[PDB]
Amino acid sequence: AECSVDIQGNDQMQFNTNAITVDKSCKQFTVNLSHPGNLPKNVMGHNWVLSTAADMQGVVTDGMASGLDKDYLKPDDSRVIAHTKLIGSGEKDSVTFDVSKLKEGEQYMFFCTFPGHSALMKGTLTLK
Ligand SMILES: [Cu+2]
Ligand SMILES: [Cu+2]
Repeated sequence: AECSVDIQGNDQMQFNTNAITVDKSCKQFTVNLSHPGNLPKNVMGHNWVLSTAADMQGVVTDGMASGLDKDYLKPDDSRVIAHTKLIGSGEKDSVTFDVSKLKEGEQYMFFCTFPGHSALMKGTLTLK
Protein backbone atom coordinates (compact mmCIF):
# COMPACT_ATOMS: atom_id res chain seq x y z
CA ALA A 1 0.00 0.00 0.00
CA GLU A 2 1.64 3.21 0.89
CA CYS A 3 5.03 2.03 2.11
CA SER A 4 6.13 5.50 3.14
CA VAL A 5 5.03 8.33 5.32
CA ASP A 6 6.23 11.96 5.30
CA ILE A 7 6.41 13.47 8.81
CA GLN A 8 7.10 16.99 10.14
CA GLY A 9 8.51 18.06 13.51
CA ASN A 10 8.02 21.72 14.49
CA ASP A 11 8.91 24.47 16.95
CA GLN A 12 5.80 23.68 19.01
CA MET A 13 7.24 20.25 19.72
CA GLN A 14 4.66 18.69 17.47
CA PHE A 15 4.64 15.89 14.91
CA ASN A 16 1.97 16.35 12.22
CA THR A 17 1.02 12.68 12.58
CA ASN A 18 -0.27 10.65 15.51
CA ALA A 19 -0.99 7.33 13.83
CA ILE A 20 1.04 5.26 11.40
CA THR A 21 -0.29 2.15 9.71
CA VAL A 22 2.23 -0.19 8.10
CA ASP A 23 0.68 -2.40 5.42
CA LYS A 24 1.71 -6.03 6.00
CA SER A 25 2.36 -6.16 2.22
CA CYS A 26 5.32 -3.77 2.32
CA LYS A 27 8.72 -5.48 2.49
CA GLN A 28 10.18 -2.21 3.78
CA PHE A 29 8.64 0.94 5.19
CA THR A 30 10.04 4.45 4.97
CA VAL A 31 9.62 7.53 7.15
CA ASN A 32 10.61 10.91 5.71
CA LEU A 33 11.13 13.35 8.56
CA SER A 34 11.47 17.08 8.04
CA HIS A 35 11.80 20.13 10.28
CA PRO A 36 9.81 23.19 9.11
CA GLY A 37 10.70 25.14 12.27
CA ASN A 38 13.36 27.85 12.80
CA LEU A 39 15.08 26.43 15.86
CA PRO A 40 18.40 24.50 15.73
CA LYS A 41 18.57 20.88 16.82
CA ASN A 42 20.27 21.70 20.09
CA VAL A 43 17.13 23.48 21.35
CA MET A 44 14.38 21.93 19.23
CA GLY A 45 15.95 18.84 17.72
CA HIS A 46 13.68 16.11 16.44
CA ASN A 47 14.12 12.50 15.57
CA TRP A 48 11.67 9.74 14.77
CA VAL A 49 12.36 6.67 16.88
CA LEU A 50 10.40 3.44 16.80
CA SER A 51 10.00 0.80 19.52
CA THR A 52 7.27 -1.36 21.00
CA ALA A 53 4.80 0.75 22.98
CA ALA A 54 6.28 -0.97 26.03
CA ASP A 55 9.94 -0.13 25.39
CA MET A 56 9.28 3.55 24.75
CA GLN A 57 9.90 4.84 28.30
CA GLY A 58 13.32 3.26 28.84
CA VAL A 59 14.42 4.35 25.38
CA VAL A 60 13.33 7.94 26.05
CA THR A 61 14.81 7.91 29.57
CA ASP A 62 18.22 6.51 28.56
CA GLY A 63 18.20 8.61 25.42
CA MET A 64 17.96 11.88 27.33
CA ALA A 65 20.93 10.78 29.45
CA SER A 66 23.08 10.12 26.38
CA GLY A 67 23.49 13.68 25.10
CA LEU A 68 23.17 15.55 21.81
CA ASP A 69 26.35 14.07 20.33
CA LYS A 70 24.59 10.71 20.62
CA ASP A 71 21.31 11.97 19.15
CA TYR A 72 19.66 11.47 22.51
CA LEU A 73 19.78 7.73 21.99
CA LYS A 74 21.60 5.28 24.19
CA PRO A 75 24.30 3.64 22.11
CA ASP A 76 23.52 0.16 20.94
CA ASP A 77 19.99 0.25 22.46
CA SER A 78 18.28 -2.97 21.24
CA ARG A 79 14.78 -1.67 21.84
CA VAL A 80 15.17 0.75 18.95
CA ILE A 81 13.59 -0.93 15.94
CA ALA A 82 14.44 2.03 13.68
CA HIS A 83 15.38 5.68 13.95
CA THR A 84 16.17 8.78 11.92
CA LYS A 85 18.95 11.04 13.17
CA LEU A 86 18.23 14.15 15.22
CA ILE A 87 17.47 17.14 12.97
CA GLY A 88 17.04 20.89 13.35
CA SER A 89 15.41 23.70 11.35
CA GLY A 90 15.61 23.28 7.59
CA GLU A 91 16.94 19.74 7.84
CA LYS A 92 15.51 16.42 6.68
CA ASP A 93 16.20 12.71 7.06
CA SER A 94 14.65 9.39 6.08
CA VAL A 95 14.71 5.93 7.62
CA THR A 96 13.80 2.69 5.91
CA PHE A 97 13.33 -0.49 7.91
CA ASP A 98 12.37 -4.12 7.20
CA VAL A 99 8.67 -4.73 7.79
CA SER A 100 9.62 -8.21 9.07
CA LYS A 101 11.05 -6.56 12.21
CA LEU A 102 7.41 -5.90 13.17
CA LYS A 103 4.70 -8.37 14.15
CA GLU A 104 0.91 -8.14 14.09
CA GLY A 105 -1.07 -7.35 17.25
CA GLU A 106 1.82 -5.81 19.13
CA GLN A 107 1.46 -2.07 19.55
CA TYR A 108 4.34 0.21 18.56
CA MET A 109 5.12 3.82 19.39
CA PHE A 110 7.10 6.38 17.44
CA PHE A 111 8.55 9.30 19.31
CA CYS A 112 11.25 11.94 19.59
CA THR A 113 13.92 11.38 22.22
CA PHE A 114 15.02 15.01 22.58
CA PRO A 115 14.57 15.90 26.32
CA GLY A 116 10.90 16.41 27.16
CA HIS A 117 9.61 16.12 23.60
CA SER A 118 8.17 12.61 23.83
CA ALA A 119 5.42 13.97 26.07
CA LEU A 120 3.84 15.77 23.04
CA MET A 121 5.89 14.26 20.21
CA LYS A 122 4.79 10.64 20.11
CA GLY A 123 2.36 8.44 18.29
CA THR A 124 1.07 5.04 17.33
CA LEU A 125 2.32 2.54 14.73
CA THR A 126 0.59 -0.75 13.97
CA LEU A 127 1.16 -3.56 11.50
CA LYS A 128 -2.05 -4.04 9.54
CU1 LIG B 1 1.80 -0.30 -2.43
CU1 LIG C 1 11.78 16.57 19.18
